[PDB]
This record gives sequence, C-alpha cells and structure tokens, in this order.
Amino acid sequence: ARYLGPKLKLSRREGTDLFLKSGVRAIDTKCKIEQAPGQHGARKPRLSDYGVQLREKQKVRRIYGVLERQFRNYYKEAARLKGNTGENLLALLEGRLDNVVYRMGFGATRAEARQLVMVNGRVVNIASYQVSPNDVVSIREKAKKQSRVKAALELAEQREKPTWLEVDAGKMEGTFKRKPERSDLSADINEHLIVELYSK
Amino acid sequence: KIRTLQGRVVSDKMEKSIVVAIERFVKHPIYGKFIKRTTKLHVHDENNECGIGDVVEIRECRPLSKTKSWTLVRVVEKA
Amino acid sequence: ANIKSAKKRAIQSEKARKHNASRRSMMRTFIKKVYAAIEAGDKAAAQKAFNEMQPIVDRQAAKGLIHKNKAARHKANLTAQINKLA
Amino acid sequence: MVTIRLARHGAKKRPFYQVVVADSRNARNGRFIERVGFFNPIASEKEEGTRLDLDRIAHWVGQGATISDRVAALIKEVN
RNA sequence: AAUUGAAGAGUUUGAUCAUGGCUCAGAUUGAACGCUGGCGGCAGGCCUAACACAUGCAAGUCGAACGGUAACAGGAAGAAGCUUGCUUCUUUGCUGACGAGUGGCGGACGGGUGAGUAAUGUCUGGGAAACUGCCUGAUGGAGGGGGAUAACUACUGGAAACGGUAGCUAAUACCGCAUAACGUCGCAAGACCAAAGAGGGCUCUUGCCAUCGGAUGUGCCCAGAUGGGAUUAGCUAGUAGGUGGGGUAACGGCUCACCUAGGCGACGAUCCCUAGCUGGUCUGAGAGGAUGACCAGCCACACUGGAACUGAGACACGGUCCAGACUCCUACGGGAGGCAGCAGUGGGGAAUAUUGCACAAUGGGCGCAAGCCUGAUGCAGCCAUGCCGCGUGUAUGAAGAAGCCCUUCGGGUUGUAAAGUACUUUCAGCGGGGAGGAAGGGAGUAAAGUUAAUACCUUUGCUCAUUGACGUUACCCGCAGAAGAAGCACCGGCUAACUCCGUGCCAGCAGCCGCGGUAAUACGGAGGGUGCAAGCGUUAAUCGGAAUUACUGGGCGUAAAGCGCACGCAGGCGGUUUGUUAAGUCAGAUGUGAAAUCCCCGGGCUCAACCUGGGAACUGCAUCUGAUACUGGCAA
Ligand SMILES: [K+]
Ligand SMILES: [K+]
Ligand SMILES: [K+]
Ligand SMILES: [K+]
Ligand SMILES: [K+]
Ligand SMILES: [K+]
Ligand SMILES: [K+]
Ligand SMILES: [K+]
Ligand SMILES: [K+]
Ligand SMILES: [K+]
Ligand SMILES: [K+]
Ligand SMILES: [K+]
Ligand SMILES: [Mg+2]
Ligand SMILES: [Mg+2]
Ligand SMILES: [Mg+2]
Ligand SMILES: [Mg+2]
Ligand SMILES: [Mg+2]
Ligand SMILES: [Mg+2]
Ligand SMILES: [Mg+2]
Ligand SMILES: [Mg+2]
Ligand SMILES: [Mg+2]
Ligand SMILES: [Mg+2]
Ligand SMILES: [Mg+2]
Ligand SMILES: [Mg+2]
Ligand SMILES: [Mg+2]
Ligand SMILES: [Mg+2]
Ligand SMILES: [Mg+2]
Ligand SMILES: [Mg+2]
Ligand SMILES: [Mg+2]
Ligand SMILES: [Mg+2]
Ligand SMILES: [Mg+2]
Ligand SMILES: [Mg+2]
Ligand SMILES: [Mg+2]
Ligand SMILES: [Mg+2]
Ligand SMILES: [Mg+2]
Ligand SMILES: [Mg+2]
Ligand SMILES: [Mg+2]
Ligand SMILES: [Mg+2]
Ligand SMILES: [Mg+2]
Ligand SMILES: [Mg+2]
Ligand SMILES: [Mg+2]
Ligand SMILES: [Mg+2]
Ligand SMILES: [Mg+2]
Ligand SMILES: [Mg+2]
Ligand SMILES: [Mg+2]
Ligand SMILES: [Mg+2]
Repeated sequence: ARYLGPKLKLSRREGTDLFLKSGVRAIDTKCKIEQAPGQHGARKPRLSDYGVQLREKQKVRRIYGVLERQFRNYYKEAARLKGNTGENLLALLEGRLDNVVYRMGFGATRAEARQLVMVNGRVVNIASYQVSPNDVVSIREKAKKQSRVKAALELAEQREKPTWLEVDAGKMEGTFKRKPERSDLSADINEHLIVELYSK
Repeated sequence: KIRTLQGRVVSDKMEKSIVVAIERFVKHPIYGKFIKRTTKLHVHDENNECGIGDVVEIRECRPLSKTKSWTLVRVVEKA
Repeated sequence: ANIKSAKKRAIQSEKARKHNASRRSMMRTFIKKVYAAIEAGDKAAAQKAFNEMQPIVDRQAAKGLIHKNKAARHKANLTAQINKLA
Repeated sequence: MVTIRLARHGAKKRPFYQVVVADSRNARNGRFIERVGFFNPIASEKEEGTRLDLDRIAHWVGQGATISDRVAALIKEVN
C-alpha cells in the first residue's frame, strides 16, 4: 500500500522533477534527471499515444504516492462533480491533507510527512482527508522537539510557499482559504490526457 | 361519470349473454408503430336486446357466471 | 407431537371435534325436517318444523359453530320455500 | 394489532432506528404501513437524535394503534 | 442542485479498398484455482443433491380462570439428642410460590427453501358480493339454574409407546332457562338469538356478551403487462350460457338437475420445453442486453401422495389421520421419526463458515405486572470473498563498496540501492486508563384525579440502590526497538517495459497474428525494466466494444440476401373538400407509482467504505376536464 522503493527513478522515468527529494543538494548532482532508469536508459524510443497518456497519469500519481485504486476513485469523483473534470481531479488531489503537512513544511518529503502522520483543532491521521475552504490545519505540541520538523521547515523556507494558504511560525498553523484554480497549479500537467485515459 | 367501455357485438348466440370486442389502438413498445389490439369480454344482456354488429356501452359488475363480469349499459348503434 | 403445547392442542381439538360434530349433526337434523315437510307439501307441518329449527340455527351461530350468514341463509331459503307451498 | 415501534437500521455497533407504524405480526425490519420518525441513539452532540411526526402518531393512536415502550419514552422526551 | 454523454486495435492480400467473422483493451461476480499473504472497518459466504440426516437447541406462557399441593420457602399446632432456643423427624394450601392436570391465549407470527407454478402466480391500475383474534370508538347488557369431566383415588392391561375400568371434584370448561333490538328471517304481522368471572382496598381496576362503526389483515372479480417452440392448429361436455335447488364469509358451473348449443383459437387456443414474480442488480452514452444471490414486497412449498379437524385465521415446517418410500427401537404382540429453523454430520461438488455467547438493545408470544420464553435478533468464531482505510519505516548517505549483470574493456547500469550515520514508532506485541450502545424496570415517599376514604388504583414528579452478551470494547496514555510484516503478473505486435546466457521445428510458448530447424527482445534461466500491490495472476460467467439482429441504428446487381411468375383472402397502407366525433394524439389537474437502491444537496463515524436527513427521480398506470392540426370513426 506504499511505494517504498528508490524515489529518483520515478522522476527519471517521468523525465521531470516531481519534487520527491528533500533538497540537501541538487537533483542533477543526485541523479541523471535527463536519463530514464535502467540498463536501456540512455535509449528513448517513440512512445505511443497510449504510452503518453499513461506517463501523464503516472506523473500525477507518483508525486503524491497515490496508488492506482485510490487514484481511479479520485477520477470517478472528479467526473461526478459539476464542471471541468480534469480541473476537479487536480482540485481533489490538492485538497488532500497529506500534501499539506509536506507543503506547510513539517516533512522533508511527502514520505517523511506521511511517517509524521490537526484540522479545525481536531486530530486527523488520514493522508486522504479532503481539507475544505476556511479550515485551519495545524501541528501538535507533543512532537515539536523532533529535529526532522526543524530541518524540514528550513527546506520549506527556500521553496515558493503556496499562494492560497497561510503557513505560520511557532504554533505552526494555516488556513485552507479556498480551493486552487487551474491557474494556481503548474501549466505542465496535461490533465486532459488523464481524463482521456480513463474514458478509454 | 361512471366507468364504461364501448365495443362491437361479435356473438349473440348465448341466452342473456353477448361477446363484445373492445378495439384499442396502442403504440408498439419497441418499434413505435400504432397497432390494433382486441379484448373480447363476455357481457350480460338480460333482455337479449343486442345483435351481431351493434355498438354497445358496457360496465364492469360482480361475477354473473364463470366468464361474465360485465353488463350491458346501452346500445349506441344497431346494425 | 414433539412439543408439549402441541400434544395438548391435539387433545383439546379432538374434544372440540366431538362436541362440534354432535351439535352440527343435531342442527342439520332439524333443517332436514323442514325440507322433508316441504317435499311432502304441507305448510302447517313445515312452519312447525321451521319454528323448531329457527332457535337452533340462531344459537349455533351465536356459539360460533356456524356463521350468522349461514343461519340467515337457512331461514331465508326455507321461509321463501314455505311461502310458495300453498 | 397496529403498533408504532422501532425498526433497527444503521450498521453493526451503530444502530439507527426508523419509527414505523406496522401490523405487529410483521418482522421488525419488514412490511410497515407508514414511517413517522427516526431515533439515533449514538447521535453526536449538535445533531438531531430524534424526530417524530407527533400529528401522524396521534392519528394512528386515535385509530387504536399501540406504542412500544421505547417509542412511548421517545414521545415523552421529545415534547 | 438532481439522464455533462458515445475512442478503438490485431488478424484474409504481393499490396489495396470493401465485405465479413474470429480475437483483444473495459466494467462486473455469492466465484474457483495457482503463487503469495501484515493489520483494521463494513459487508458477504451450499450457486451443486427440494440428497440422506447422529446430537443439542429454534414455542411457550398465565396461580389476577380452576381444582389442587409433587417440589421447597415461610407460618401455626403437637412431641423427641433437647446449643432455655431452636436446627431435626412428624401434621397442616394457612401464605410466598409451584411439578402434573383442567381452562385461556399463543403455536397461521417469527425463521427456512425455491421443488412446483408461464398463470387459481407476479406487476400496474381498477372493482364488488365478503369475513376479520388481539387494538379502538359508541350504545346497551352482564339475570337465574343445571349436568359433567380431567387431575385425584382404587383396581388394572402393555416390553415400551400408550391405555382400560369404577368412583370423586373445580372453573372464565360445557349446556338449558330468562332477558332481546339501530341484530337475524319476514312484504308486513310476527318469530327468533347472548353472556363470566377475577383481582386490590361498598369502591376501583380488569375481563365477559350483543349490536353498529374504525383500524388492520385476509378472501374474491376485471383489464393491460409478464419466456421459448407452428419441425405443436385446432381445443372444449360442467364444456359456454340460462333457469331452479343446494353450497360458501362472500360473487361464481362452486355443485347438482333440467334447458339452450354454445365457449376458446393465427391478436397463437391446445400441446411441448424452460422458469418462482417484483422492487431492483450488472452492463450500456442511451435505446437495449443480461439477470432476480444478499436486502425488502408478493407467491409457493415443509420426507412423498392424499385428507380433513381445531381455529378469527391453517387444509398447518418443529399439529392430527391415512397411505407410500426410507430408516430406527421391540419382550416379535407392536411402536417411533422427518434440519428447505440455528449449529453440525455424511454425500455430491471447482466451491461456500462454529455442534459459540446473550436476551443487555430492537422486535415477537403469554402475563395486571414482576417476569418467563424467543438459534427472531444483537453479537462473537471461521474464510483476502468483495469494498474501503492503514502498515511493512523516514532522512541522510559515493565508497558510486563488494557481489550482480552488460560492455565496442573506456565504461555503463542496478543504485542512495545496501552499508554507515541521524532519527521516527503508526499498526502488531506488552502494561495502565476509559466512552457509548440504558431506554427502562424495582423500592418507599410527593401532589392531584377516582372514591364512603386523607383507601386501593391511575398518572406525573420525587429520591435511593441497580440492569451490557459483545468485552481484556471503541478510544486514550505509557514501554521497547527498525524492530514482527512484499508479493504477483508481465516486457515480439496489439500493449506500458530489452539485454545476455542455455536450447536448436527439440524442449517448449500462444488471447489473436504467430514464435522455436545455431547469434530467439516470443521457449527456459539470469540481469535490468514495466504494471498492479496485500494482493496478483489464471479459468468461468454477463454486458461492452459488436451499427455483428441495426427501435434509436444495417443490408439484398457482382460480397450472405428479390419467391420462377402471377392472382388474391386476412393484414399493413390510403387522393381531395366540408361537417361531425374525439378513438389515436396533445394539454392540464387529481389519485397512485411501498421502503431500500440509483442520483442531488446536506448530516454522522478521525477519513473512506459504511450509516443517515430532505429532495429529485420512479420515464408508468388510471381517472377527470379541455384542445382538434394530424391519423382513425361517421355523414355528405
Ligand atoms: K396451556
Ligand atoms: K475486423
Ligand atoms: K410459521
Ligand atoms: K421455484
Ligand atoms: K365447472
Ligand atoms: K346457474
Ligand atoms: K428487468
Ligand atoms: K408437496
Ligand atoms: K384463536
Ligand atoms: K429481548
Ligand atoms: K433499422
Ligand atoms: K378528425
Ligand atoms: Mg487496499
Ligand atoms: Mg501475409
Ligand atoms: Mg404450575
Ligand atoms: Mg412467515
Ligand atoms: Mg350463569
Ligand atoms: Mg364459556
Ligand atoms: Mg334465549
Ligand atoms: Mg426455430
Ligand atoms: Mg426436426
Ligand atoms: Mg343459481
Ligand atoms: Mg369465477
Ligand atoms: Mg424450478
Ligand atoms: Mg452501444
Ligand atoms: Mg428469491
Ligand atoms: Mg425475467
Ligand atoms: Mg372451523
Ligand atoms: Mg406449526
Ligand atoms: Mg424440522
Ligand atoms: Mg442447517
Ligand atoms: Mg467431494
Ligand atoms: Mg427453550
Ligand atoms: Mg511498447
Ligand atoms: Mg541464442
Ligand atoms: Mg470472457
Ligand atoms: Mg448491439
Ligand atoms: Mg452489413
Ligand atoms: Mg458467387
Ligand atoms: Mg450472392
Ligand atoms: Mg425476379
Ligand atoms: Mg399483385
Ligand atoms: Mg387520407
Ligand atoms: Mg382521446
Ligand atoms: Mg421508492
Ligand atoms: Mg377526418
């Protein structure tokens, strides 16, 4: 139920930074981001229309560590909800709480943030929890002596912190103010390929 | 009103009884064409008024025999 | 029977069968006398037999041996037939 | 006779009762005449634990419906 | 807000376009099998033999109907080792209670199964000639007698099951009599029909009878709809109708006698084959197609065939009688039994669980109640069967260590992977705390209403104890240490993923095309990789793709397909004008279309699955009122 394997290979297979590393040093110095993994790695054949649609879906999955069954259920939810399905799907993935622990800067990676796993002042230890507009997300007091969370925040303080949220120091809390639009997120995900892949 | 059907007498051979054909015009469930369908009722006719070809109003009543649960109301048209 | 209450019901129902059969037989005997008087074709004999029958069918209806509608039918059928006789 | 009683719905360890008017002989969760309310015994604070259509209950009690012990107790604590 | 919804590909050929089948990608399941397997939540779990069934349990209850007193617990009398105060052996229903018995109510519910049933069924919508325990409203009654009988007692027959004889006794058991009308019969006059007490302290409570209502349940009738076969075309004598008698709760050929000769059928009768029906379920863009397991409604069945009895209700799963096929006990004379209740056994099968705990909750039976009963139900056990959630670490870490594997021997790749070093402790283990599912019921006291009464009773408050099968509960806190926890399929194209070695048309692979005869990305192993993940594959099965049965939505010159040609009955279709009708059609309204499910907006379990509030939907059916262009009818 978790991918517990070498993490750089995913970014290598996708051929893009998926933000899967802590950032103690550069991605180029860590691995060959240009090259796909394995013995036949410097090779790069033509990929089919199917193969392209697959790799876009596997991109959006492998960032978050969402396995296929759970990802499929998000697609179904996104298609069900009113309006644009591809946008609804990204909104649902962005609405997840386990993004937030990482994104607010408590884990160095999402894998670390997931090891570390309060919303509206109530404890929630579920990665898949959909955080709503106007909800305050925050940390406990009992585990603020961990060096992990200290280091992770210093890693977080070099990134561009998200632009629909409000992370705070000390008591360490922030409001999910609104759901992100597609404008907020990377114009790089071609989510129509995922919509098309599941329509197949 | 009280409930009635209208139909054509197709037999008057029984004593105090007639057979009335009710024609209905119904849309075919699959193919959509309107089709003629027929329901034959055994009807009570105390006086033996009706003849083969008459148009008759009939009403539902209590069972009067094995096959009869309808009675004659009027003759609309004699043949 | 396996169950205790079922054994008791079998006994009670047999007792009730005997009791009922006696009263049913008696009631039918009194009804038959009215029909027999009619068959012969004598009104005074039939009205006598009917006046004996009438309390019996009514009482057996009250006791639940027959329904009151059945008692009513017997009185109606025979009153009609007695009226047609002379 | 006709009774007003609780049909047990919900899930395992988490009962939710529908308040139904039924012929007493029918199974608890089976054939009923009319639903007239619900009762959640494990309802969180803020949520409505009990709703009863007391007018419909009064109609049925007027026609000789009995009430289970629990529904009688729920009728008390509501009003 | 609540139908935002529709993808193709491989394979005929030297190549092409078309035609056309085969095959694949998807979704799904009561699944099974193989490999593998950590935890939890919620659900599901004999689809085959309606095969046969050992054992336990699944229906009792009421002493406030009754005689009683086998228990054992008091109480009173009368006496013995006499702990000068009583145990004990005795007597006694006097009292709490209560075995057996009479009586009442229940046993027709609840639970199981799908054999039969293609229409005495089911679904939708109507109807008239009916009954209906318990519950409920109203109006009255509730008087006075009698003969029994079980238990019991004496005798007694049987191996047992189970009786026989005689005597005795009670009632809310049973039976007259009286009373008798908004009841029954009758045109009327008349005639006729009932009943039961018990309990608490005259009064209250409860029961009894009658009649008319209500409610609920059930019986009955009609129309439409609900599989296949014409290589089944005729079927029918109580048959179709009538009259009269009988019968039923009730209409009715329901039955019988007589009379008429009908009735059904190409709009498929009759016969044959298959089948429980529905809400729904799966699939599908939809229209369809497939399906009816779980949950809920209806039906049917209870070892097989038949039958009734009792009863408000049964032709009765754990009742009766008979017969039959089985099987078991026997003193050989006779007797006994029916898991398609729950659990379980054998058998069949690819395959489907424990001879568990509890009535604490909800519901059911009986009871004034306390309570008793309840394999319904609530729970627990077993199983990755499904769905949903979580874990199996996290960070760093070049030495790019070994060992792999490949290499044009430069290197590349596995791989930051491992180690090493910081850390973390969910879940599992171990130890401490702790909801909720409990409402009620029981005690005396509080006031008011009944009342001769400041009584009993009723109700509501009042206070004090007390009720949990699950359960070592959810959940919380603490301890120890990465510790206890990753597999399965695939990598020639379709199809995401490629190399080396072994083999040499062999061994083998294969869904389809194909692959293998010495440099095989196709076989087998390895290294690497891709996809899924506590699962993964395979097989089976349904829909999809398949516009490949084409209603939506196809064809027939040569691909499969125009009868050899005509006439013509049924049937389908019908030029043009006016009037009329209002069947089709259209509009509106009303009733109905169970709940669940689906969908929408919310709510609750930390989330999810799951549970749940309201809505929408249920495309239908019926009725009423309108419209009159078009189609139909009628008239000209
Ligand atoms: K009894
Ligand atoms: K083809
Ligand atoms: K039953
Ligand atoms: K069946
Ligand atoms: K007949
Ligand atoms: K007749
Ligand atoms: K269907
Ligand atoms: K049978
Ligand atoms: K009864
Ligand atoms: K109980
Ligand atoms: K067509
Ligand atoms: K017209
Ligand atoms: Mg999972
Ligand atoms: Mg070729
Ligand atoms: Mg007793
Ligand atoms: Mg039942
Ligand atoms: Mg008396
Ligand atoms: Mg009596
Ligand atoms: Mg009298
Ligand atoms: Mg054929
Ligand atoms: Mg043949
Ligand atoms: Mg007759
Ligand atoms: Mg009939
Ligand atoms: Mg069958
Ligand atoms: Mg289609
Ligand atoms: Mg079924
Ligand atoms: Mg069907
Ligand atoms: Mg009877
Ligand atoms: Mg029974
Ligand atoms: Mg049985
Ligand atoms: Mg069983
Ligand atoms: Mg076997
Ligand atoms: Mg028992
Ligand atoms: Mg490929
Ligand atoms: Mg080779
Ligand atoms: Mg298949
Ligand atoms: Mg099709
Ligand atoms: Mg074609
Ligand atoms: Mg040819
Ligand atoms: Mg040809
Ligand atoms: Mg020709
Ligand atoms: Mg011609
Ligand atoms: Mg015309
Ligand atoms: Mg019309
Ligand atoms: Mg509904
Ligand atoms: Mg016209």
